[PDB]
Amino acid sequence: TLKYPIEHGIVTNWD
Amino acid sequence: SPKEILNLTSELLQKCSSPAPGPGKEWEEYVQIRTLVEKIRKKQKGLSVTFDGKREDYFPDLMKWASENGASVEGFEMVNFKEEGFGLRATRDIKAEELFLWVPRKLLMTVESAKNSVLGPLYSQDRILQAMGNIALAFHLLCERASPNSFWQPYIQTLPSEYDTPLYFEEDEVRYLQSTQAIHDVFSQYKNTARQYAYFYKVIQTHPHANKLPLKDSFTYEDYRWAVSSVMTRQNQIPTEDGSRVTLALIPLWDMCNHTNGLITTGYNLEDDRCECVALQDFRAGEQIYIFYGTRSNAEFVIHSGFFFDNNSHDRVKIKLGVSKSDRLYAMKAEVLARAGIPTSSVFALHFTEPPISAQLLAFLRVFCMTEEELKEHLLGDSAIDRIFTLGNSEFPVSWDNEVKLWTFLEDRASLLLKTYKTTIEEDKSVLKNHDLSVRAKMAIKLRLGEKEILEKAVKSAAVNREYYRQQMEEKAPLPK
Ligand SMILES: Nc1ncnc2c1ncn2[C@@H]1O[C@H](C[C@@H](N)CC[C@H](N)C(=O)O)[C@@H](O)[C@H]1O
Repeated sequence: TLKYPIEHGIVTNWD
Repeated sequence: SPKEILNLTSELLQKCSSPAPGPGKEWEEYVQIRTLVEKIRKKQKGLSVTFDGKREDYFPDLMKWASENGASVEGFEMVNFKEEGFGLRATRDIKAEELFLWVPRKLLMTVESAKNSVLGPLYSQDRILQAMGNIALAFHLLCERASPNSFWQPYIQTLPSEYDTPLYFEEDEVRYLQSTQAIHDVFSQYKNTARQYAYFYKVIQTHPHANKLPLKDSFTYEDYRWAVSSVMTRQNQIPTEDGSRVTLALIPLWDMCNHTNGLITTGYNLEDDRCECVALQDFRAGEQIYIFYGTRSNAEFVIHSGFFFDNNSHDRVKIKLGVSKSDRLYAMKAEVLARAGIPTSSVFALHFTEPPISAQLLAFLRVFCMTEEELKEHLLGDSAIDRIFTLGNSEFPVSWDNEVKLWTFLEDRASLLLKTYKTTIEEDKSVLKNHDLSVRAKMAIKLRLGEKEILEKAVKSAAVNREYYRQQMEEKAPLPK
């Protein structure tokens, strides 16, 4: 499969 | 006026640094913070930097800039679509799995590129910039946006000027989300963004490492709202050039692709040091080129990507569960969960696509409803670890009695959660059918409708499972394995 799949707009923590 | 903004931002920093006044007054706090942010925004001049041309006037420069640095620029065109906004449209037939889009690392905006920019000195001093790469990217965008000779100007000038994240909602549009799960994340997003703006506004004025930044002369709330919304709706995780770590990056050109259902077909090529996208499906000439963003929920799509996706097969709602310290079997249950790698209390998920619960939630619910005798069998003896190994497997129940108990509990809990909403499913559908609403209002109402529809389906699926395992118990069927 994809070794480094790229997630468009991956959710990060902003707290 | 400069001293007045200092007083308002200081008041905003203190109000947004206060602890939560309890969930019963979070709406009042939200409106209070909105009032101060809007007062600051009305006294500021919007975005510090605006461009004279239209958004589509700069797309040819994006293509020329990306082509000069080795990116794919043929086979597609930029089109302003009604549903999704601007996106890519094929100008030739593109077959599924064809590598049609690639973007070398030199074009990307990364935390590493932020560290080596004019933001460098301030980055090396501020602990929030060092710990939060997403916020670092936001200021990387702002500093380069206000730099006329920036290498990334062709990308920044083609970015949107506004978004549909909840930061842009009107008060009555957020009000639709009262009594839902999602509104608390909307509250947190607004409070965090307001606190961060006031924090960095004061930091930029007090830190000598920010004297060379254009933000020293102008840094409005509109700037920060646009910057964090640009990042949250478009940022990506990629490996470092070493390949040993992960970092956050904005990927020009490719991030113009809008979302449809499918699988992730975008990956980073470490040997050629570039982001590569293969066609998710066949795209005929004249059809929009879509990608699959990820298996995110509609709550995450609304709050962090600024849109609601009707065909979201990965939608889910949160459910908080934990073993009560008042339980007589608390110690044994917590130990079984510990040996299974499951915390004693956690936030689980209820999915719309069957099965409604994951293996981790199934294992928790099984232990949650175990008898003392069943807990002993998962703690002692040569088969205890084998029993732990199958806790998340639907085909290997602990007992028919344990299944009936856990599905009865889930049915009751999901039905109780449905009673905590201020509107019903039928009322939400009536509002969407009989009222004329903005895009942002529809997002909020569809979101609260989606939460209840997932809970309603979980009630039906748990009731069905309860009847299935009650039949096995009354028929005295042999337990599997
Ligand atoms: N399926 C969709 N339905 C509605 N809006 C979408 C959809 N997919 C993407 N979007 C929008 O596109 C944004 C993500 C962008 N990176 C994609 C290009 C964007 N449409 C633009 O004009 O720059 C999201 O925040 C949405 O506003």
